[PDB]
Amino acid sequence: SAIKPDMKIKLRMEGNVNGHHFVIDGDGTGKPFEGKQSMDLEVKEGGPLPFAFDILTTAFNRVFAKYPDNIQDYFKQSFPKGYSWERSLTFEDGGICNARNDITMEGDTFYNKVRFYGTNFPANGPVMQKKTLKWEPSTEKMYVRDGVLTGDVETALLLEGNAHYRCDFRTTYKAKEKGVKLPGAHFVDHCIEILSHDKDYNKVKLYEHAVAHSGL
Repeated sequence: SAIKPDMKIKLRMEGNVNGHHFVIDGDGTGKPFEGKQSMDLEVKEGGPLPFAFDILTTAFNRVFAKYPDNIQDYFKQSFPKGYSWERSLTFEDGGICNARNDITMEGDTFYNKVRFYGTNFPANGPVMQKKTLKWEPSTEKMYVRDGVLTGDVETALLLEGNAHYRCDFRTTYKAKEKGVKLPGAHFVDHCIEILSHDKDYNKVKLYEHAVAHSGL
């Protein structure tokens, strides 16, 4: 295996939400074979972000997912050359985002070139008013669409006041190396959490646990 039990994570995200530009750095560690990662994120430009930090967090790597032997692990098989993903996030109030990550590996470190663009969030909505509390735990449905590994998530942000704000994800995943075999359909359970933050989320410690399974 190219991938060690303990790996480092380096990340830079650039993006723009509703016209607000930002650059955010990340440094972290994770356990690919346990499906666990954490990272410290720091907003470098555009802070204090005028929208809910939560919309960005799933853009901050399915190599950090515990795969059983009976499911093809496309992500671990993609290394050392790496892979890329592109994601559409569609929110119930018309907010729409497009995100990308190009993931490479240099030695013991995954590098992440992340881009995040959002638009059409209502000025009065929970994203632009910073009323989100967290993503709920989710299940991603992995399958092949038009010959491309695709993951769908139907999820929601919990808001203040016992309300949810629905979002549907579709992610396409592509290994750099020609010939990495597509997996059969399966599920990946996710739980992403902000473990700690400072006043305006200019510093955030983010955690994710993910486990692949067949629904049994």
